[PDB]
Parts: sequence; C-alpha cells; structure tokens
Amino acid sequence: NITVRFVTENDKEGWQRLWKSYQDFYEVSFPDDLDDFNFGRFLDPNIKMWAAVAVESSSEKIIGMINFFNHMTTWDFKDKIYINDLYVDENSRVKGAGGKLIQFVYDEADKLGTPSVYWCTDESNHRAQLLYVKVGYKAPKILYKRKGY
Amino acid sequence: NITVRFVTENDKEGWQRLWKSYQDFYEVSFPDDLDDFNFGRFLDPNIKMWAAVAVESSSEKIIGMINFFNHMTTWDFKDKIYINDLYVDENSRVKGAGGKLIQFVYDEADKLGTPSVYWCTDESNHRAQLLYVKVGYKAPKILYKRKGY
Amino acid sequence: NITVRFVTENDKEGWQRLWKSYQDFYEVSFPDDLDDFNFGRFLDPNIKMWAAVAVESSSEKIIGMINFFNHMTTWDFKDKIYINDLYVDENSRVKGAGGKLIQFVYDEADKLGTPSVYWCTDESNHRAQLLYVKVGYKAPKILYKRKGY
Amino acid sequence: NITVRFVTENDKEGWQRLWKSYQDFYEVSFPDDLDDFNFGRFLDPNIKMWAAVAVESSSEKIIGMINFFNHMTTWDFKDKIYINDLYVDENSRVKGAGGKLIQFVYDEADKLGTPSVYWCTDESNHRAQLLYVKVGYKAPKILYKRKGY
Repeated sequence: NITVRFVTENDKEGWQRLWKSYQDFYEVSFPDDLDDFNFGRFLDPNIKMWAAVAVESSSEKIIGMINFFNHMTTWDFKDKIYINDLYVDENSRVKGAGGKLIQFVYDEADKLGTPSVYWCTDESNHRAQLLYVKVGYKAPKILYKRKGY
Repeated sequence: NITVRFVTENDKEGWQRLWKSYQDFYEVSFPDDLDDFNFGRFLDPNIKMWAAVAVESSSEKIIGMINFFNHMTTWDFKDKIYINDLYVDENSRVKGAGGKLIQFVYDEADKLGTPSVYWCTDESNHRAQLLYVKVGYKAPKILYKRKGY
Repeated sequence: NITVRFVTENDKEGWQRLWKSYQDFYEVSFPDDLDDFNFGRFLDPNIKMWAAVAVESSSEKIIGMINFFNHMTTWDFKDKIYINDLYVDENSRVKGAGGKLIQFVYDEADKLGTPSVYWCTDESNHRAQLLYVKVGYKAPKILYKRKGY
Repeated sequence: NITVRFVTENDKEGWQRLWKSYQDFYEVSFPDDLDDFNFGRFLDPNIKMWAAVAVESSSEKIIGMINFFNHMTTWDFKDKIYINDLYVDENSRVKGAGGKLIQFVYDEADKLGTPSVYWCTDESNHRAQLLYVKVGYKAPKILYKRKGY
C-alpha cells in the first residue's frame, strides 16, 4: 500500500535522492542548484509548481516522485497541468506508485479548476506506456524542439 | 516581402480572421469570447503570452499568425517558450511566412533570455513538417493526455 | 522447459486452438475454412510457409504458435522471411515461449540461407515490444496500405 | 502527360538510370549485378515480380519506376502485392508519376484478384506521404527486424 502526498521540507532528501536517480535514468546531469531552486518553487504557495512523493506506508520510505506545474493555453480559458517528471523507485517491481501519483495530480487538478493534465515519454519506453494507456491516451501529435535545445 | 511584428489593438480584426480559419483547419470551435481573452493576454505587457502577425510588407494586410507563451520547467532555471499556434493563408502559406514567423519567436525568445522554444502538430500534418524539420527538429517523444481532456 | 518444433498433422487441434485465441486478440475472425488452407500450406514441403508450435515439455500441451513464410526482395538475391503470426497462451505466457519461437524462426531462416527475418506489431502493443526490442530492433519505417484493404 | 506500362527488354537501361538515382536517395549501394537479377524476374512471366515505368508522352523518356511483387498471407486465401520500390526523376518531380504509378499497380492487382496492396517509407518522408495519404492510409503498425539484418 503506497501513499501519495505533497512534499514537506523534510522530504527534500527522499525527493532529491530520486531526483539524481531520475537524472541517471535519462543520462542527464543538472546543476547542483536546481534541486534547491525546484524544492523552493515546490514549497512556495505562490509558484504554481508542485511536487508529490509516494511514501511507503509500511516503512515511511519515499518510493516515487512527481513534479508538475501550471501553464496557460491559447485554447480554453482554463490553464492546464503538465507532469514534467515522474519516477518511481528502481528497486521494486509491480507495486502501484506512478499509478497512484498520476491520480493524485488528477485529483489536485480537479480541485484547482484545471483538470486538463498531460505529459510525455520516449517512444522507446514501453514499460511506462503500459500504465499511461490505462490512465490516458497517446495524442497523435509530434513534438518539435528548436535546434540545440 | 512580408514583415513580422507583434500585434496591436488594430490587428485584432485581422488576427481573428486567421484564428477562425485556424480553428477550421483543426476542426474545432472555440467560444467566440475566448478570442477576446487571448488578445487581452497578448496585449498585456505583464501576462507572458504574445502573438505576432505576418503582414504583406508594402501591401498592408495580414497573412500569418503565431501565438506563443512562456512557462516554467523543472529541468532548468530559465523558463521556456511554447508556440501554441501557427497559421498562414492557404496560398501565401509556402511563400516564407511560417518560417519567417518561427524565426521571430526564436529571435524574441533570445532577447527574453528564454531561448528554448518548442511546439508540435498532428503526426499526419506532413505539409507543415516539410518546414518544421528545417527550422527545428523532431523529438523522439510520444505525447500523453488525461482521458476526456 | 519449452520445446519449439515444426507442426505435425497431429498438432492441428493445438495450433487451431491458439489460432482462434489469436484472432479475437486482434479482433478479427477469418473464414473457418482458411485454417485448413494455412495448415495445408504448412505441411506442403513445396509451399514455403511454415508453422512452429511451442510444446511444454512436462505435459504435451501446445502453448505457443509462430507462423512465418518466404518472399522475394528487390534489395537482394536471397529471399526474406516474414513472421506473420506470433501467439503464446495467456495463462502460459509467463515462461519464455515467444522468445524461443522467434529464435526458432531465426535458426530455420539460417538453415535456409534466407536469414533476413522481420515482423510487425501494433504501436500500442507495448508488452510484446518489451520482447521484440531485445530479439530485434525497430525499423524507422511507416507502413501504408491501400484504401479498403 | 505520362503513361505507365510494364517494362520491356528495351527499358532496362532507362530503368537502371532510376535504380541508381533511387539508391543514392536511400543512401545505399546494391551489388554490381542485382539490376540484371531483378530485371530477370521482372521479365520472366512466371516469377510474379513486376516492374513498370512511367514515360513522358512527348519526350518518350522514362520518368519513374515502381517495382512490386506478389506474396502469401496467413490472413487470407488471396495473396498481397507489395510495392517494394517507388521513384520519380528528381529533374522531373511534382507532376503526376507516382500517383499514376501506384494506380497502375492497383489496376493490375485488381485483374490479378490480389487487390491487397501495400508499401513502406521513412517516417520522416513527408514529401512522399503527401501523396501516399491520398491513395492509401497509414497502418498503425511498427515494423521490427532481426537484430543483425
């Protein structure tokens, strides 16, 4: 039994742990400051950027993390929520985290008046997509980024 | 020739013309009072949502539209820009407009100190991708949305 | 353990069993008199179409089915082999049948001089692609069919 | 105004002109004597691998080629036809050959009682997909190939 909740200052290590692990799985290394810079935005009630954690109820251990935020849209008056990061514990298979995390965001999104939630992954990632199809649907869109970015 | 520039109160009548046929192309129908909000945000210096227009330089009229906005990311200190809409008239569409517009967003994105620009389209929108591949690159990302949203 | 072998006349019942199950997975229903035609070709040494089954050693139960055939190319001299159907019993999918059925086809292709093996699957079939990505590689190709077909 | 016909013994040289242009385009170099092989089966009325060329009405010069062939299915009594190669002269692109080349195949397949025609292209081949989309439709398949080949 997993347990999803918003992060507290005392969750900075459990989250920061996964954060580095998430940088590993993805082959990236962000400046050492970003950790704080994000956690700040996560805690400040004015910055519409949240982070949640999946804590193992039977051991008080931080399993997964989910970072999301708000942003406008020229379509519709209501803003939308983007799940920028999602990373469950690499040392445990067939639990429930990620499913429970994606749902927490759905719930918190509904209360905010911005129910429209979205995210993306690598086409190659099939393990994660087993879930995403249960909780969402693959949009027939092709993402395009500026060269060098 | 063609000239790209940010919209002013007077470009609204022209911009809306593109916006309407843009909705036509995408087989959607936004509530007419949404346009007003959009343009409101474009014009507000404080709300980081802009809209540029491609006018037939030395011929007056409008032929292109690009709506974009700034939003935060967990992967970097600086923010990023998302081109939410792009639309040229079915004729002068291929005569430079779309590429000229996408560069405007790049050049402006630079000034803003927030260069990481990005967008997307339907996988089946080949005509547009003939240009997209030049000015930008396809990301190996599949996009997922919440069911019913 | 698992044994993968060519189908004998005595495995028509077992093969047909899975062939039917296979059909409703793919949400299709071929004419009942096609099963025979296939099997007919399977057994005809002169019809370059084969059918291997994965027999669970312990019992005699057939748990796997792989259908493949030979066809020309305009990019080589040696023909290539297409794996048309791959199916492993839902309940007995646990072990590793599908993995060794593809290997069987890999080896038989070698013993035939036409080692170029290939298949295709739905974009959404992530469970299968967890395997296909190991024993093979995704080709940067898009398949197009004639309308009505 | 373009006219498609099955290659004659007197078309081999002009067809070979394309075969090479085609190779360049696809960044490949087939073995020295493959042209002869294909053209062998192309002309043998017992192999079931045809090739047709589109020649200019006035100029009488061969413009494009289309190599296609027959092959079995475990999904039908009828065999499918696969357009293996489609290529138009770069010097003379954006005219009509290709759309007419594919059409020829449809018409010839219909007489053959094997109307189920299909082909492939690189995901990023938007130019050809502007056409493909009009005459066929993207199959939601993902092609996998044997690791080595």
